[PDB]
Amino acid sequence: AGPEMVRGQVFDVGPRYTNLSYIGEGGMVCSAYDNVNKVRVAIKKISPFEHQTYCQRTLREIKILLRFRHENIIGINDIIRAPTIEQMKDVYIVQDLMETDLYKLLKTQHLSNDHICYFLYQILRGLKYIHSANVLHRDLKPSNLLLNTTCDLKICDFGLARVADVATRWYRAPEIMYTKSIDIWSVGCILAEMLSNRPIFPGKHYLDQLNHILGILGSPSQEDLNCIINLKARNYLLSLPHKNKVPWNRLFPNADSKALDLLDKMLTFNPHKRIEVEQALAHPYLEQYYDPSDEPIAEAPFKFDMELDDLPKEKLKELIFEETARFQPG
Ligand SMILES: CN(C)c1sc(C#N)c2c1-c1nc(Nc3cccc(O)c3)ncc1CC2
Repeated sequence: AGPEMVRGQVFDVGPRYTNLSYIGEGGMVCSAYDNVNKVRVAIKKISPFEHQTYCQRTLREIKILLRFRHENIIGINDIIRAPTIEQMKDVYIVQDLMETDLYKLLKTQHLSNDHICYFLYQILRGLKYIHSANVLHRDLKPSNLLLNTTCDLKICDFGLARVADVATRWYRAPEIMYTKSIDIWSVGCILAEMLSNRPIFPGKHYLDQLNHILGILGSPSQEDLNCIINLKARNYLLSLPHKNKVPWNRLFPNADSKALDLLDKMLTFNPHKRIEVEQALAHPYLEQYYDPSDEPIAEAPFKFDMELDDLPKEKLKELIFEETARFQPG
């Protein structure tokens, strides 16, 4: 029958994966029937060989998700690519099929405080495991939080993930305009969005993003501004007129006072004064779900065998070909 196709684009995943149907982009992402495990799966087509940045982003995700094994993190079941390096133009990552994402859910559904509390717990449960491995997600947002029929949550897209030592603007920490705290900020933005079904900081650009943050948190203090900050960004925020702090209960008068207290501690301008993943799970708002016994952590910190940023384009393609060879027949 030949290689399969979806919306005028090759999707050569057959004969194992058949009956394809489009979902979205991230390249193209489809659902497919697996003839071996007799279930429908998710398949992400990646075409990254034009740019060295897309190759290292693809390699980092594969290496991280193959090492990671946690209920609140999407794994990798299979990887399809050409039998020879010359013909390898694409990489197909096969993962578990989820019903929806948090972006599509919040666009059509109102969440009860109980559902908000359970989603937040699972995000922080999964983040606890990520952070214990000394890994930063760097792009936590509603579209990266997959959900199943029974409301179970999984974190996906580890392309922008780096080892602890570019992102979606709305959920991007002020310090970026680096460390584990940037992911807490992003979870803060996700919590605020779950409470009102709209983004708390919808900036059109980097400047508008900062103005939206200051519009709620108020003008930053001397200690907030004092850091290894961008000279242009510092002078801009100093030139801006005074902005008053909007109390959290004024933005979400409906919301649980415990949910707001946690949101305040997560949406802290200063990343050093910001709440960490453990103290966040231990917060009185999440006591119904907090269980240190059933919250696994990584065995050892994650580390790359080599500096991927220094490797030339050709060696990077060979590494992708080598890392994916384990899923080849042989
Ligand atoms: C949102 N989306 C298309 C993306 S980007 C993406 C990445 N990285 C994934 C998925 C995905 N999605 C789904 N399911 C899903 C998501 C949205 C709508 C829908 O009907 C199903 N299951 C597994 C996955 C696998 C991982």
